[PDB]
Amino acid sequence: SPGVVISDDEPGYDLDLFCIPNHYAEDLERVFIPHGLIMDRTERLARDVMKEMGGHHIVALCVLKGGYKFFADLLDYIKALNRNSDRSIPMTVDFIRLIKVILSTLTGKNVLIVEDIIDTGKTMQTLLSLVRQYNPKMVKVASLLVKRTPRSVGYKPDFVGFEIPDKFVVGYALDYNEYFRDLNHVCVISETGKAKYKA
Amino acid sequence: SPGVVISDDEPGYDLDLFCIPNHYAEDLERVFIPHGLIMDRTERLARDVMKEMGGHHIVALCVLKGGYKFFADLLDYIKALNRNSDRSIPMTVDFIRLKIKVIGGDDLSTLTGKNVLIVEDIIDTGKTMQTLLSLVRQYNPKMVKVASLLVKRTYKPDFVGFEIPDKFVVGYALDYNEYFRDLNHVCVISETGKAKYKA
Amino acid sequence: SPGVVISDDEPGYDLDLFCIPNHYAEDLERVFIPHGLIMDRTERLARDVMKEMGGHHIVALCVLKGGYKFFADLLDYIKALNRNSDRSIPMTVDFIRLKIKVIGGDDLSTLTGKNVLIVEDIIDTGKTMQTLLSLVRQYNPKMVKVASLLVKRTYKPDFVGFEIPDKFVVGYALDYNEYFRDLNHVCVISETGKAKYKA
Amino acid sequence: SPGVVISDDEPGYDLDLFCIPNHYAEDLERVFIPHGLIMDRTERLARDVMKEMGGHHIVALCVLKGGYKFFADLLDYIKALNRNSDRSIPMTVDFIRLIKVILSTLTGKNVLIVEDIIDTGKTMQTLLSLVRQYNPKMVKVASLLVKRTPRSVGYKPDFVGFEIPDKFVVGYALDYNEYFRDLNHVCVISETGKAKYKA
Repeated sequence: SPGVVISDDEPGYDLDLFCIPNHYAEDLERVFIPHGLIMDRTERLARDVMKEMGGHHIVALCVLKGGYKFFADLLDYIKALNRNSDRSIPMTVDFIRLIKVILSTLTGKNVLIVEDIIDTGKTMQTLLSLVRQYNPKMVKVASLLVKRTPRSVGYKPDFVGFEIPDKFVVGYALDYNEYFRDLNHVCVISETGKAKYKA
Repeated sequence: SPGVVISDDEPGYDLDLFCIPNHYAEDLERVFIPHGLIMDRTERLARDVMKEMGGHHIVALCVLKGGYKFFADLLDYIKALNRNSDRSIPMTVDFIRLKIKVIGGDDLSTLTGKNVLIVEDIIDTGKTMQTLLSLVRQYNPKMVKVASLLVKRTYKPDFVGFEIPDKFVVGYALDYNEYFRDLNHVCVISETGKAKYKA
Repeated sequence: SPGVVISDDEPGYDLDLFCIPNHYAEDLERVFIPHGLIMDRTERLARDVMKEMGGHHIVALCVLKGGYKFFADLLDYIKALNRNSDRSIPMTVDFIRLKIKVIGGDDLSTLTGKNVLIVEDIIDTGKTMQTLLSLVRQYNPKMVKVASLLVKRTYKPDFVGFEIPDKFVVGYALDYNEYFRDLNHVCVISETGKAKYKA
Repeated sequence: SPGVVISDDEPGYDLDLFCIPNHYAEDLERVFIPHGLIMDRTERLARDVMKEMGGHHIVALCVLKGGYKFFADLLDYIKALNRNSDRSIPMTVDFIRLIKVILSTLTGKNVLIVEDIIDTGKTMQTLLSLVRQYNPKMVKVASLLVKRTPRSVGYKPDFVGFEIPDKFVVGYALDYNEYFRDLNHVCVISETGKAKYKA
């Protein structure tokens, strides 16, 4: 499944239909993905991940790109799930940066690469090649968002939260020059916000 | 401020009074700090941090030691407060590793003129903290403060969640050989637990 | 304000995209309003209510029809806003039943001079609402407003969560013969579901 | 089990250790039961209830005394639990007022009476007598709080959240003249608050 698909013909929810920090009132266009919807989808991703990767010890390799919300939410749901397991399930949580990756002894384990927004295919291919050099049991990729960029064909993640158009989105785990971290929803930024918070 | 102090005489809560994953029933002695209490205390820490460091650009330096929970919850509460601000205030989140040798998403040069908050789950060695602070201060931060969820008696952080006795606790953000990640409460491990999950 | 409008053409979300209790897998067609979206919308309703009725004593008259969820969530968000108020503002919560004939914790005389908010999960008959409002207004309330989570097309509430087509939905606060209470999302029941849980 | 016992020698947490609405700063003495702790305990009560009453269809008879939080939280945890059941579990939620009770066909079902704070024994005995006239499969009582009043020996609930001293507590589900509903913790009121919010 390509996840929740949001077509190019979808502008997003009018801002007055949701609760948005007052200080961002003119800095956004529409709410594209309400926070609660992100949670609901992520809860399902957690289930899909455990079903396909519960076979061996899982190592969650979270690619740090500025945010932490998606990693925390996905992992929180995963843990809540393993909480009901009849047997104690060990799990490893690592955070890396990207290219060059920053003692990876993930040998004989199921590696789950986690990203907020999937990057180019060449970057993803390179990361997959690097990880496979450690002889993991398996390697899967989960991304909250996948953008349909007009450029080359992007990577196809194993677990996808939402497939969205090529829009400049902020919020949840997508800051803009360190602004919008307090915005819980994924929203489209306005020209006003773009200028106001430009580096 | 020592934070919530838990005396050495404090036995803790009996396991039967709380919801604990069945697969850990024999691996724990009792509940020391219920998840809910951790959350409530962390929400106050958020307010204290914002009271002293709010209104300006805060850079949260989270020292990775295997857990993410405390960082996530503290940051979530901080962001919830930042939302009601009349003016949009930027905030930087950076998960770094120690050994001097800091692995961050950007040079420490960006710390100049900012309010730096170092966050940790627990501070074992005080010397390592004294060193990190010295390094940070070399870049002329506006201010530098330290927040720690726990402090084991026998460095004094600016913001402390709980001060507990020197006991072997696990849960919330203190995994044991990658076990207990699914345990939301901070509890004292049992002899059975230590041996069972020993590396 | 019609609130979030869901067109008659809107098919809804496929069941495989969300977390649904396994015992309901064959009892539903699809997810119409994800729990998270309901929460986000309700949080905005809270703000709208406080914007127009805040600052004064609000009496929330919740019309019991079998569910409590919507009342609880709306009230929780309202209370969360009331907390930041510089002055303490009292608020009364009263769960009443209709048939005229109102069963409340206190006489309607206490409604005099107060801001009355009637809350419902869904308004089936508009006449019953017109009658209730007439009764309430007889006690000279400062104002009287109505909030409803859902409005089925073919009375216009002051605060509406979602406007959906005339379909048989269950979940969140719409049980079916005491079934679906554990279903957090609002979904369309299936033919299998209707027969299986029929009274 | 008598639940979480809080002795008469316990004054409660200093207010500056937790997050309290600013407008109640001088209106309270101490935080007696942090909100998060109430949740954790209630989660366990939900488990205890299902284990002993999961045998037959359960009817939750919530005694309205002004609040709704405990009913909502207990029922939310119960539902989250029945969510993982291999078979669909039907459940009925009713709200009554008290004495005289306000079509009780709870025949052949397990009745769970729910209260925030257990009332006198004669009142509880009377309610139990009234309910048993409908020939229910069983009748159990759950109360968030039980106060050790100096008067006659109170009733002994089947499920008890916390057993507390005879202190004037407010918050969570215990309003005082409609104030403190926005206070999430159970706290001891001050003489200042008592006078300020007196009817």
